[PDB]
Amino acid sequence: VSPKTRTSNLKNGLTIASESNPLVQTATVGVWIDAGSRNENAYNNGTAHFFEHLAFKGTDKRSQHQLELDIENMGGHLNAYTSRESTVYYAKSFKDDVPKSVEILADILQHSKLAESAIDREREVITRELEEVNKQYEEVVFDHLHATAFMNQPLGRTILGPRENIQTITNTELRKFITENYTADRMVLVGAGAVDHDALVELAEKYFSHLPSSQSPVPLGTPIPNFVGSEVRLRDDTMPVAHIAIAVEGVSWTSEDYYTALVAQAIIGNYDRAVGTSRHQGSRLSNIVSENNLANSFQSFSTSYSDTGLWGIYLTSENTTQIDDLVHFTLKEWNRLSTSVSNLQVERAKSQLKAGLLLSLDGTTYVAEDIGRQLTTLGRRVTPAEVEAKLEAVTEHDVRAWAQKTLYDKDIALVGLGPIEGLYDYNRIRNDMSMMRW
Amino acid sequence: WGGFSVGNPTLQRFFALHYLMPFVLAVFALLHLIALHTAGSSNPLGITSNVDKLS
Ligand code: HEM
Repeated sequence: VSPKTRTSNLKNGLTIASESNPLVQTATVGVWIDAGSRNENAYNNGTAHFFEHLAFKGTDKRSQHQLELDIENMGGHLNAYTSRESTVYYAKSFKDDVPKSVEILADILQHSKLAESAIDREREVITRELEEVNKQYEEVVFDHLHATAFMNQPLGRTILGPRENIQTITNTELRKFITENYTADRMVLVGAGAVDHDALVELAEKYFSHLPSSQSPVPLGTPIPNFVGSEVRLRDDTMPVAHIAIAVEGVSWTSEDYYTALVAQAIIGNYDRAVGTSRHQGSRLSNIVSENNLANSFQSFSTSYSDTGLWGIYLTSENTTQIDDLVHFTLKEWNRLSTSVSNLQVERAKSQLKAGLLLSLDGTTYVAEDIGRQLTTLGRRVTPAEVEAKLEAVTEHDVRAWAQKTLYDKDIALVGLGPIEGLYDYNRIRNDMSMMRW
Repeated sequence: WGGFSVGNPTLQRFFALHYLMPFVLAVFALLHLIALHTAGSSNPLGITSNVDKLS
């Protein structure tokens, strides 16, 4: 039984949430923000990512060089990432270096220079990032997947933004973005590891007390997405490996089917030929794929957002004449979530998940990420007892009922990259979303 | 004719051959499709379709 997550508020509405571990000597403190690329419009798309670069480019006090030195002297490191719905800025340090790290984070968030000279310098760095993501095939695939599934909607935009915006982002629009979005009621200060909650609340009162509150404070993790069944083909015959993602509209964080979708995802599961145990996994798809050498890997996913999600699978394969078989067998395993699954598969997946959801949290950064994600999506940290109860409530009837309304005979979004000549057209893929025998 | 003019022998032989010939015709129809399958169908532009195939 893990220690209790303590939670306090300030007057402005900043949440402080902490989970102490007296067995470790490091601590991860940081700020989780319920804001991301989705908060931009089409004209300033890319701003949130642009800001993340400038946050480390110097503040009103410390210059770029002083900032570097201050963190070097702390001994740990700082890290940040911007997603579609969430921004994180954290600092991993030693136990007694926590007041330094909180102070630096408070500085870079509230008091950043955003000097025209630095805007102009990063404008090239970010322009170069546009031509080098091209190599990270999984990210290429998932960014096209969002672009097509949520065609012309805010979730469909990339985080980097178009080349055109990168050239026209001003310090004005950067400042406007962080003034509108980085408000106290949307922020959580999180500490995990060797942190005292009461110490962290004092540091919050010292550094984050003059944060703006929004005019209309909605609860944390408050949002209409209209999924488009569609496909993007990025054929490249010179690549040896095909990367394919197939997804349907999935579930939001607060859906009543959130756990049912996780159990269904666990019934299909993951596979990787390079891992020794993967040839012996219980999943039917795993057995088909491994016995027939259909793929190097596959990974089931169930991504959630505040008001929608994508549920599906990501496949990689060198077997370019049997891509059809790989896709066929994958979608026939999905069909069986509607037609055939019983207590046998459901209870096995629940067993595997009850541990999996706890196992994931194995370091201070993972714990901090879990507290931060849960607080900014659900408004609370859900105790393992509650999670165990929600998983236990999933029956085989729930899985079949969910699959029949979410997967069965539904439109898919499909992205293929690489040697995908063998991937059939949209209709033949989408026809595998049902079984004529049922 | 099987005789000196068109008559009964000719009619009976035309019946047997008229029954047979459609089966021969079906075999040749199949042969020309098997022969075609090496190049595939041509298309109205006259160019290769190897770049863009549909089931
Ligand atoms: C019983 C008579 C026949 C049947 C059932 C038949 C059936 C077919 C079929 C199904 C195809 C492929 C689809 C199409 O292109 O329409 C085809 C292609 C072709 N047939 Fe026929 N056919 C017959 C007679 C003929 C005759 C009399 C010729 C030539 C004098 C011919 C020459 C061809 C050729 C050259 C093609 C390839 C055309 C292409 O796709 O570019 N067929 N036939």
